[PDB]
Amino acid sequence: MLAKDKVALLIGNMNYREHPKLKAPLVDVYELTNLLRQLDFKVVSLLDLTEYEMRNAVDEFLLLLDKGVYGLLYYAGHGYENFGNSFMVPVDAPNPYRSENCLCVQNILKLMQEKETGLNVFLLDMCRKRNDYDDTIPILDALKVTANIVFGYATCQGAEAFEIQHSGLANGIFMKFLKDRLLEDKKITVLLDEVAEDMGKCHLTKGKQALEIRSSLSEKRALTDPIQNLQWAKAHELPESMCLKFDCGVQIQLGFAAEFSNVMIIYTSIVYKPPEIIMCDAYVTDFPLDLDIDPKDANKGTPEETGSYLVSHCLYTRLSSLQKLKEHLVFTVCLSYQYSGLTVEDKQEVNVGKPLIAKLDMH
Amino acid sequence: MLAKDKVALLIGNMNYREHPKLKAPLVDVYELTNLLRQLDFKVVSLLDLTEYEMRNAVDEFLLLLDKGVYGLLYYAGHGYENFGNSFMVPVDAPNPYRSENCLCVQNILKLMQEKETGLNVFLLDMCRKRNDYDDTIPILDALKVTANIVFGYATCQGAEAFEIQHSGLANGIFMKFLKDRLLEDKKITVLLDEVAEDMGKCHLTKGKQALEIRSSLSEKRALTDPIQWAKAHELPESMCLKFDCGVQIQLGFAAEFSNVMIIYTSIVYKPPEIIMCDAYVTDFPLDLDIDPKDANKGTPEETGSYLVSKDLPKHCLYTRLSSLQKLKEHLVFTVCLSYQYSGLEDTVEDKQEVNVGKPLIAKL
Amino acid sequence: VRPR
Amino acid sequence: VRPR
Ligand SMILES: [Mg+2]
Ligand SMILES: [Mg+2]
Repeated sequence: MLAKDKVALLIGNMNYREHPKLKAPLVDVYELTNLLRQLDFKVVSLLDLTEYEMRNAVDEFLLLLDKGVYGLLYYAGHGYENFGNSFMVPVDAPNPYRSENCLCVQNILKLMQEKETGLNVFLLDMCRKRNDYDDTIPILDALKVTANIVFGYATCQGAEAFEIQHSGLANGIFMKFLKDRLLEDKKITVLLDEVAEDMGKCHLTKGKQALEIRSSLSEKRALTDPIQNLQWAKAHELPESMCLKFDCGVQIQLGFAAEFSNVMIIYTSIVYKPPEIIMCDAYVTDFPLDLDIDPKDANKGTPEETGSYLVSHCLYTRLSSLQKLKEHLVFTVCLSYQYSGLTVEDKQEVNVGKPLIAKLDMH
Repeated sequence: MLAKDKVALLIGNMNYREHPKLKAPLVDVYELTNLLRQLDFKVVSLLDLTEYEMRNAVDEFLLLLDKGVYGLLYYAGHGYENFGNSFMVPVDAPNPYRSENCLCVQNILKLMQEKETGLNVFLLDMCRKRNDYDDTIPILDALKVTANIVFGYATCQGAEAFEIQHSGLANGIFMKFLKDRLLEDKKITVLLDEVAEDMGKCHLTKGKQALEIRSSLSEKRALTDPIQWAKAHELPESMCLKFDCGVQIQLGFAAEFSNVMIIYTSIVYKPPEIIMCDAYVTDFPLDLDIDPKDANKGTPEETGSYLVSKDLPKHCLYTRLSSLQKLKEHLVFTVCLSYQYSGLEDTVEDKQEVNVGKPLIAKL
Repeated sequence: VRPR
Repeated sequence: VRPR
């Protein structure tokens, strides 16, 4: 079987303002992003999205879908399910929240079917208990019979999906098993069936979590199927490294690394210091307030100190929330230094345009 | 994987009082019964059940389920699906009808889990459109995660499942394809996935009907897994009745479904002094609602049976007794004999009552 | 076809 | 374990 293209949107929500925070969606999304890119999916991955941001991301994703395209959505975070409709909870959801605060997966599926996709895959790594605060009984239009829909639910209806407490960079349960099968050249339904059996051997989750597969897929389609727009591609291209030269002769390298489509690490280092100058330090400051950075967290001697655990003699700064950037990413590189024969302060403003997810101009 | 036992309940509803009648459930149920029996399942097959009778049948089915037992339910007939729940519509449902007139499949699953079954399989051969005249929003308790549940739906949510208009003994669409895969020694999920692809090639239903599979089964269980009713399948034995005049009439019985039996009669000895004799059956319990214009036929086909002449002894008269579940008392009927002595001018009439107790599902 |  |  053939795909016209293969496109995936992955969202991991962790840092909930009003609900229990999670940890493993970060590694779950990061690892699945890498696996899907190995399968030639065009992937956008996003962490910690508000309702507005989730809807925008989904809209961009729907725009890339067209006749014969394979579309895949993976979501790791809080969720619920009322009357067979599944809902994904954004990080800004109030407590309590209801349907109007959340995205209904069935609504997204309907929109995907309208683009005449060749395959629709939903991997929902979230709890599926009822939300007692949601008393709505919405009737969505019956879906067309396109016979090309597959759901892999991390857990069953009315049950919870889990990650492990105090487990460092361990995956959640679903991804722990999914990651080891995803590259198999097999119909997606069979691949998930295997994952369900693997998960059936996980003692931690016996009686609490079991994969559910739902499929009407009537052709032998697989995530490995051969493929037989520019902005979506550019949304994962980092800014080029740059070598800033300051008036005094000091040059500072400025580098970038990607964690997610909305999370970038900037690092600086001194690459040349004139003999004149006995010592110098450079650091980054004055970032757009929209990014909501804390300076006690920036300019750290280690990436993990910024909360960046997937990075690897510089200073590191984590820019999460790039999706909130409405203008160019402009910031200052400050330099302090001294000449043999006594402290000076200079600075240089840098503009790296619209990095990563900002390329989609979701706003 | 091993099964403690393997039990299946098959129901086919056709003769709806207030809704369009169906035809193929007869064939569908008969053929799936034979395939499951080849897989060593205990199978109860029942046609044309009212709400009360369907609930009773399910209750009897549940009695057969115990820890480790594989239980399978197949239903062919009218159905619908509201707010995530599937309902099976009994033949006595009013028009319109609501969830109160119907059986909810999720409620049956809950009861089966309580028996600690090793496998739960639901093959639902029915439409899944919403019932807009059904305003009930019942909340059932969340099901336990037993990781051993497989649904094969003949069609998708919000769609219809079909059989062919005017087509003799043809199967419905789902069974047309399931029948050719059911005996495979493969995990039931894989089996159904194959059936979905086969159906995907059916031009007649492309865009209207596609199989849906839903599974949480996390072990490699199959309908072919080795095992490691009873009073519900008792058939009366063949009997030879002798009349006063010396004529002997053989009365035979054949099971078609758990609630359908065929009776047939033939003359096996006629004294030479008697020039001609005819035997026929009459006066069946009113509960069975037999019409005499439909009884005593020269061929099984004429009684509306699935069985054909090649399935039964030839040259008898055949009568089909359906709705055996409605039998309150014993199955008593009369065998009548007409005859005439050579050299005499008058036809003589005689009769005998026969009581064969409560056969097949009537045994309760 | 005839729907169920 | 921590539920989602
Ligand atoms: Mg809203
Ligand atoms: Mg291949």
